[PDB]
Amino acid sequence: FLKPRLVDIEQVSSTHAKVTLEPLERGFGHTLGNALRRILLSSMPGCAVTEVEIDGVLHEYSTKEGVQEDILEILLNLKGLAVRVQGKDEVILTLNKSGIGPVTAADITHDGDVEIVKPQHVICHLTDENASISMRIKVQRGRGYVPASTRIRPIGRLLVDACYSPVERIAYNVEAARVEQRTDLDKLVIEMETNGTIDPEEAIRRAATILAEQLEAFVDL
Amino acid sequence: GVLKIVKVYLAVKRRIQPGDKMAGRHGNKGVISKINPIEDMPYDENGTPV
Amino acid sequence: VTEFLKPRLVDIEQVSSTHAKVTLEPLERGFGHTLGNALRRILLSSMPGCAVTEVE
Repeated sequence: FLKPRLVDIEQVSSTHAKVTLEPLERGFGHTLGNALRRILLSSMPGCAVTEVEIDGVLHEYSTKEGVQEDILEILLNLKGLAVRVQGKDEVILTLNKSGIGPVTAADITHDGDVEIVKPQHVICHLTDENASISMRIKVQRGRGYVPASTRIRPIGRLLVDACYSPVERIAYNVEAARVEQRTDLDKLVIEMETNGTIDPEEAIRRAATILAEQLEAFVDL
Repeated sequence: GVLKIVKVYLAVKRRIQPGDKMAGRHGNKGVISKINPIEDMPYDENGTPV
Repeated sequence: VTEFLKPRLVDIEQVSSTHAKVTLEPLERGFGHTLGNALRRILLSSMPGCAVTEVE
């Protein structure tokens, strides 16, 4: 048989890339593409926000003066930001903003390892002159989607539904390769869409390890 | 014949669940049977799952 | 986060040697379909085997 390799990784955009696997024969193309897509969409280790504490907001449904929208919309915008960490499995992000102006993710007082991949992601808009919002964002790694209602303390702590899923749209195409001399060889190109928290190469490589480990039930490594 | 009345307002965030009655504008009504994982969804050539 | 619930064989009903029924209990959500389809295609479309092709 033939062994697929990372022949090319077309980083077409900052968010989504186009990875290419070259050597595959009848069936392998579609089988491996569908398996990789299902593994990626099912369980990819993300680093989505899971817990937010506001300086002076009691609960999820209240509202502090000077903020454009409700605290609930602030939490839902926070869920949308794409953040990746390197060393720590758990990290606390502190956001301190003052004065009129949208509160983008760029002003988050990030640590050495944690970094925001989409600094333009707006969270809330401050409107009053003497309006300041100080939130402690708790971001932790995880796999899959776990809601805040199916997990596991102070009244001032706000729970946001966890969305640990770096990938959002995985599309694969199986087309004939351009090998030096052979037929019945297809190349698998995967148009994976990520929020920016995962490298497509390492994402694909991780998905294969998860499939290989699950396969290890019938195959010795 | 009452001393004082205390009203407590509870905010319930009811997410979509199997069995929740969902219906369009054209009279098509149905209960959500299963919350099928996104990887199991029918996807077009673009990869966007329905 | 990379830890997964690897399946363990629980009971493989051995029908006559021309038939078998292999099952796994733990596994993972959505991984059952992935493994089932992968195995089905991988052994139904490409396997090293010998069969008749031409008779005269």
